[PDB]
Amino acid sequence: PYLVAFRPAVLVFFFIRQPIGAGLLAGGFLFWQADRHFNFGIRDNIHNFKQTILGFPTQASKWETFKQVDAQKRAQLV
Amino acid sequence: VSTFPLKSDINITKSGKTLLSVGQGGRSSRTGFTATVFGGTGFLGRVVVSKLAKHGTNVVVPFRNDRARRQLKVNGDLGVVNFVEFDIRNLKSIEDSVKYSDIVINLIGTEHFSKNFSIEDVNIGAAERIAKAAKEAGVSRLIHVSSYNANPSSSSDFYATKGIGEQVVRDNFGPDATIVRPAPMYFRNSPFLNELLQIKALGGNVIFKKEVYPVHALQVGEAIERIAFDDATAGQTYELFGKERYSKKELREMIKHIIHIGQRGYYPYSAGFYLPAPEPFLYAFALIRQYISSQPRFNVDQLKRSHINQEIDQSAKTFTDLGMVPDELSEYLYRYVKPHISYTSQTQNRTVYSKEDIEKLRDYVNTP
Ligand SMILES: NC(=O)C1=CN([C@@H]2O[C@H](COP(=O)(O)OP(=O)(O)OC[C@H]3O[C@@H](n4cnc5c(N)ncnc54)[C@H](OP(=O)(O)O)[C@@H]3O)[C@@H](O)[C@H]2O)C=CC1
Repeated sequence: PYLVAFRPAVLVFFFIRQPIGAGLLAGGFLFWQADRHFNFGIRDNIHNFKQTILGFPTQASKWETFKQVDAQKRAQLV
Repeated sequence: VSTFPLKSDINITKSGKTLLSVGQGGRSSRTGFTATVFGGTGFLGRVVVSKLAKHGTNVVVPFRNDRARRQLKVNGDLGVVNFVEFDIRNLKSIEDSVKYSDIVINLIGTEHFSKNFSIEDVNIGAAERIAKAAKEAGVSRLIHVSSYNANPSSSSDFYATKGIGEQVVRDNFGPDATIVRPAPMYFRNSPFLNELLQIKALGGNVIFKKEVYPVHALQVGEAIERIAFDDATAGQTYELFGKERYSKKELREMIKHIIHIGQRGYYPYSAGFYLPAPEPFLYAFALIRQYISSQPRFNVDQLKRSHINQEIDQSAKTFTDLGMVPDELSEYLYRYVKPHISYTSQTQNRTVYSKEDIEKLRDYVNTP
């Protein structure tokens, strides 16, 4: 629980000593929080790019498999 | 400094008094003179008062800050330094300071304004009042210290008031009043070098482009000593400046290497050494802190002066008219920024920048 007590102390001293390094680090931190909160989808699309290029089953890959089974099963009944 | 600041042991003031000197010039000696240094608790007054009191000249130091005046007493022997509580809005206290003095030195002047005093009150109203009070008290010599770019028709409220103050001093005290125009002065705790030695200087891309001819504060204090003790300098205007011209951008970058802040490729940029800002923001921030901050910050008028460079009045007299050679900032820059060098402390080996090394560093700074 000690980070809750120390965080105000470390953050202000971080801005005092290195205001530009702190603003850049804090600015990038807020930007990703805006991406998650406002559903910009920038971090998700990067994740979807990494999985596609590294051979992982993507979200679209798993949904394509379902659609292939769905069309296969329907014809099996019709 | 020297050992005896006078050319003789007898000096007849222009008011008619004859003042004899006793002793060889130590602390126990006397010169026979009584001087009043207005603004003696300031940056330049401590230099001037120390030089007068060390040779036995009785100095009257009118003060408004009781703590700042205490260190001045150490400069002279018993009875040499005297203090008068005063205010420029009080006339009785101003007369009491000059009642016995044969020399009056006026160092009162601000580049800012506050809730109580404007730049017109101090640079004109105080200078005029002190000059007139000096004349009614029979003071033989008056010395008024204006700025380097004094001009009655200037766009800067500081340069304008300094220029007008030169006029009003002569119009009250008479044609014999002496005027000094120092350049930016560098010394320990120098206001000129302090802004260059500060790390988080906001808007330096605008402020630090002004070019000047900085002059050693010890020489300016030495020159004033020469002027007061030589009556041939009455009615004269002196421009005290260094031989070399520097821009605050050059000195700012030269200082950075001496402080070794550039030892890390990231630290100066991370620590706020460079803080570029649009001039309208520099105007608004200076304007806002003028009615919010209680301490004198970089104000609006100093922002205007950042564009105006120092112009040497060619009709005025120089150090050579006083028989003195100006000092070179290259030979003194290191020792005055030496306190600010980060690690130093005989870690492995000090980098003592000689006069030759400082000039070599200046070229490297100017190399893109
Ligand atoms: N680089 C420089 O320093 C330059 C200096 N000058 C001029 O040289 C003179 C010496 O200034 P400096 O010593 O360098 O630095 P300061 O800013 O300390 O000079 C101001 C002096 O005058 C006093 N002063 C200012 N306003 C008032 C006031 N309303 N009432 C009473 N006293 C007042 C101050 O008293 P207190 O100490 O109690 O506050 C102080 O002693 C100044 O007039 C300045 O304009 C011009 C060009 C270059």
